[PDB]
Amino acid sequence: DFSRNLYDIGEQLDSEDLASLKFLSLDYIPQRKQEPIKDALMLFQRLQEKRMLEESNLSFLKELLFRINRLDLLITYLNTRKEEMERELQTPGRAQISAYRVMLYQISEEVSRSELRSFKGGLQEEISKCKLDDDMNLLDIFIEMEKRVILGEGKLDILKRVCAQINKSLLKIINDYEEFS
Amino acid sequence: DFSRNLYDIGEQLDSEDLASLKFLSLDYIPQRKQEPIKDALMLFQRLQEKRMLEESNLSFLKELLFRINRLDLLITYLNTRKEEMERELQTPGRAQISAYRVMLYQISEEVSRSELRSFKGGLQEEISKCKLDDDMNLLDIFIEMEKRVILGEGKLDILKRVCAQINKSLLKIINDYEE
Amino acid sequence: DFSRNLYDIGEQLDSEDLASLKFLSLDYIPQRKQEPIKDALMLFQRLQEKRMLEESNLSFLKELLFRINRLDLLITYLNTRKEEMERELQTPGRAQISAYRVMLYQISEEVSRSELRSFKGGLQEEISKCKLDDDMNLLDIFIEMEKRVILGEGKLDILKRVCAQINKSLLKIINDYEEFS
Amino acid sequence: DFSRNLYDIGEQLDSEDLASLKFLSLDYIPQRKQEPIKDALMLFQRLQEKRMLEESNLSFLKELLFRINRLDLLITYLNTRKEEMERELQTPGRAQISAYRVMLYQISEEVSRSELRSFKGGLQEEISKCKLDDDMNLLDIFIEMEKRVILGEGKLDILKRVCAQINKSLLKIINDYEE
Amino acid sequence: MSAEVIHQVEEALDTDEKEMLLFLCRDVVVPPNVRDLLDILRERGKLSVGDLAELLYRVRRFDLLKRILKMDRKAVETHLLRNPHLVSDYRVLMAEIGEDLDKSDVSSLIFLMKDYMGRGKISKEKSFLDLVVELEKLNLVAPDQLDLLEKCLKNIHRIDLKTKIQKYKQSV
Amino acid sequence: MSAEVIHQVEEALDTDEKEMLLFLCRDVAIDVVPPNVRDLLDILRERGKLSVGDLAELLYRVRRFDLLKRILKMDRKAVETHLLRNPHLVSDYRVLMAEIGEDLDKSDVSSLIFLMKDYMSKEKSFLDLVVELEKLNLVAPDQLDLLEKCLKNIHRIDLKTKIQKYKQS
Amino acid sequence: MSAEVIHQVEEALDTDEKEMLLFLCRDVAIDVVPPNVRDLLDILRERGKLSVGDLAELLYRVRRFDLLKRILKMDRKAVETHLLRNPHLVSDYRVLMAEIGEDLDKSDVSSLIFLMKDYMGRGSKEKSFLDLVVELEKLNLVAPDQLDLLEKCLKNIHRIDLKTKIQKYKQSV
Repeated sequence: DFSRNLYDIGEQLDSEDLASLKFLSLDYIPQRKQEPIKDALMLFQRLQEKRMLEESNLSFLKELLFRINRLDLLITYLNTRKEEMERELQTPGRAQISAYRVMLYQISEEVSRSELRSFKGGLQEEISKCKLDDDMNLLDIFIEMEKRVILGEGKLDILKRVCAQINKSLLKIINDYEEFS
Repeated sequence: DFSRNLYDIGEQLDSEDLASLKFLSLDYIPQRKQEPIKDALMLFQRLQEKRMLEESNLSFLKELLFRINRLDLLITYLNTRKEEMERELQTPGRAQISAYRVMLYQISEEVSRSELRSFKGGLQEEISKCKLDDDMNLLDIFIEMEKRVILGEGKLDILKRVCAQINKSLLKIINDYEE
Repeated sequence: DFSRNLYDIGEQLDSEDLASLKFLSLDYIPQRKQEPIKDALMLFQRLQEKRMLEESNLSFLKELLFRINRLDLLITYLNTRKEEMERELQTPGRAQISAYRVMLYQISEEVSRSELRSFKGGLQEEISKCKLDDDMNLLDIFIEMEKRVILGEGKLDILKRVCAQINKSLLKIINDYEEFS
Repeated sequence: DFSRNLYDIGEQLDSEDLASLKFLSLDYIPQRKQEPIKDALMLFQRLQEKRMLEESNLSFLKELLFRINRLDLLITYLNTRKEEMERELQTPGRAQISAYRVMLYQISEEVSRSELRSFKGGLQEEISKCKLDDDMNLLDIFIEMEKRVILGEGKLDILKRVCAQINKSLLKIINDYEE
Repeated sequence: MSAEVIHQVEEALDTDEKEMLLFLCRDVVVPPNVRDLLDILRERGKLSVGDLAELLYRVRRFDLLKRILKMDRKAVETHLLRNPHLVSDYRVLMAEIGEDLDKSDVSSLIFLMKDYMGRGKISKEKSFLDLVVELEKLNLVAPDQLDLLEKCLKNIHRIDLKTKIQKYKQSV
Repeated sequence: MSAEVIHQVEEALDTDEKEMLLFLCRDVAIDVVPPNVRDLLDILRERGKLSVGDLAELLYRVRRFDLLKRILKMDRKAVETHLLRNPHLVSDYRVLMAEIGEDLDKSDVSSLIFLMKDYMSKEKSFLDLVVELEKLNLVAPDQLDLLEKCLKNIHRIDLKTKIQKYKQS
Repeated sequence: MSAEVIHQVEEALDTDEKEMLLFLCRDVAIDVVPPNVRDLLDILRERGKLSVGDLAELLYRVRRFDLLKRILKMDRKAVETHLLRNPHLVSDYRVLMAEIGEDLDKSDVSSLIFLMKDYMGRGSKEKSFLDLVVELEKLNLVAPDQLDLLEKCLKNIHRIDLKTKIQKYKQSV
């Protein structure tokens, strides 16, 4: 029962998990199609339309669920352990999400409220004031930087500056991505 | 090829980018024709009908995309860098959007939520109450101000008063437009 | 050309402005003729048929544009200032729209979405349920009240009751019309 | 004079009011005669042919206008107040429309869009599948029910079932009519 | 004049233009069709090149004025300025009013005029010119009797056509 | 075959099923434009290409097995066996086009129209677009490259896979 | 030609294509008014102006290539080469008018009618673009050498592409 299984998996993801998934899928689901995605099943549908999600192609779904640390759902609904996912994701070529997106998500996972406000303060010179409002999380700020080509795989200078202004472990994550990918 | 490029550019624009683009195009597409525009492809079509968007006239599209700060789309789909767009739009005559429209969009980009609520409070006496509802952004307020000829190229005084009530950088933007 | 000018004025009016224009013309264009009016050119032709709109009789068009607060169109396409219109309409006899209609439109302009919802809630017992749907604005509610002779030039008490329960400025507008009548 | 008055009354009725009049006249104007009626003057002339509307017999016209809640037309063009019509129609014998028709119309006026969706959903088994499209209002569904003798003065069971599934005030209307 | 020109004109016109030509020529013996009407006008001497030009001008077929008679609007206007009119200004006014009424307006006009006339005839669908003919037969409309049509046009809010009627009335 | 069967079918189908039936039968009545489904079925009956099995196939293509049971008194396996034995009235190309049309919303159809307008009014359906292309010699059972590419370009890769599976048949 | 082919062609066309064919053939048969398209094709055949190439051109102008391949067993390039070497039945003016009509919805037609009413007279108003062009031809307001008014009106409704179409036509003559 693949369809009802997908519906059940979707019933377990909240708004934060959905925002994380939508950010992690930015390289495959464009902005216009991402805007009306209000639940996990719609994102699953958009992935099915691109053939990145089928009953015989669970790779991208397992990758998304493993990256947002929903190991319980992975073990329950897809019958997949953490060790299997590590062994699969470190084989060369089988990672469908880019390392850049994964480091951006990890940097968002390591930024608290005060660090988020400081990050918004750091980008005051390259981002409009309305795009630095309190109701925005760090991933939306990453998107807004990418829109102004100040953030990307080849444009890490401003991110590096702001993170160095904020905290050490964020810069360590940046360099760990840079060296290994 | 060309049409696929326009479709791809449109698939990256959300509803907010479409509202911004329609506001920047108010001087060329009237209200009635702008009303049913609900996606980027419709704006592209109505622009093609006015000959401002063809395979040999990417000028207005590049200008529109540059003014809404979508440098990613400019570099990716139209193969145009930021310095090129600055030199192009800073040449006399090649800027197709008016400086008044660009200053209104930039001043809208510098007003946060609380500043927008204070802005609505400031215009409580010169704009009807129903057109000052929570569901409206600053660009709609500018449209409604133009409807009552209290905002315009020659009448910036009420805007200046409200902005001085709000923030100082807004007054700086207005005066920088003044030239 | 007069027709090109009317077409240009129509291209600047959206569906809401058209609804306002049709409401202000209820005393000259009956319901049956008003129903198929879906753009400004149809209303303009209905006015031309009544001779209320000619190349040498812009009075009613200017009055309509002033009452819906489209001073931009008056100054741009009809070459008319705000002071000129307020001085013309203050001459005894030259106002072709009735004060009752203008007071209804102005009182509708001061009612927001939540206030309109409360207004619909207030009329639960004297208006049928289908005529109290969300798809109706306050001007349509005024029409529906007029159909049941609970609202009119001589019956302002129920409007008073609902508005005073809602907002003070509405009662002020009602009484200011009532005395100067 | 009289013809001008009937024409003016007709100019005040829209397509929905006209549909209401045609439904209220089902007991006097048959289907074939009702089909080409696209304005109020045609229904007025059909009544004139049956002598139910003449310069000295405005009773049925006043009843029709009262039942569709157009008291404005009654007071303006027929010089008749609400109390006059209330006192006239409740006198024994003067009611030309049947209570069944009036209760059906009143139930149609009390059903919004979502309630109409649910009502149409309830009758999925007693109406052919093409005749249950969105293009029908509640009165057309009542007509189609009467054509299949599942709705009538003695057959209120299916209407009661659907209304009880939908709303309580509809059951109240039905039971108040019955007594 | 020759029968070739008459044949060209008759086959070039459509049904509405033929009806309008017959109605306009009602003033000058009732021809059943248009070709017989043109032949009668020629046989009476009342269809020279200028008369056929006037007839084509009244039916608003300037393309036929240019292709068949090789004339333009200014020449026919000068001909009308110099010579008497074949079609009276009353007929032109009636055709002009008829050109500005849709089917609903005609039906509403029929209701009012019906109470004043009875509508004894029942046609499939009557045009404005058919109604004007039926009124003329009942002595209800005339060049000096436009009050009923004026009032009925007023009551349907077609004040522009009432103004047309009044401008005609002030030209005599 | 009798008129009562055609009547029961026409009154049972809805508007979308009627349009789909007309598009599917575009191949048999390839030179006439039936206004409604009653006329289409009447034409098929007068042309002899509307037996009980033909109407069974038509009801099968719109997946109306309830009508196959009530009107023609047939089940799924019976109609499938009839199609296994006898030639099909509607080609697999038409079935593929209908199956693709059922999986497109209005925005996807609008985007397809936008891309294809270079190769060629609003408020069109997918089947109307396929008809307008057929009249323009732009789509055929042996000419699906344009439709395949356009379905790919709107990120409906599953429909491209449908076209691939048809082409592999 | 034969009545069998004409019957197939006439019954295969739809209403819009029938109106378009009649409008396009308004020039080859100016003197007469054909009621339907079948009678029009019969008149063209009796007048000698309906060979196989002429019917091919007519089907090509209404963009009905499926009939070109099914009925006449011809391809697009064959009809194009025939038009390249032999004289055309339908002038480029009619093709231009049909092309402009193809790119106008109901709102554009209504606005064009509104602008043109001052230029023609108040005397319907629920017509197609080709009906308007016909009524203008009857009023001597549009012609192959008289496109200025239509150009101005198309410009004023912000359909500048259609003005460019008219300009290219003028640059072809």
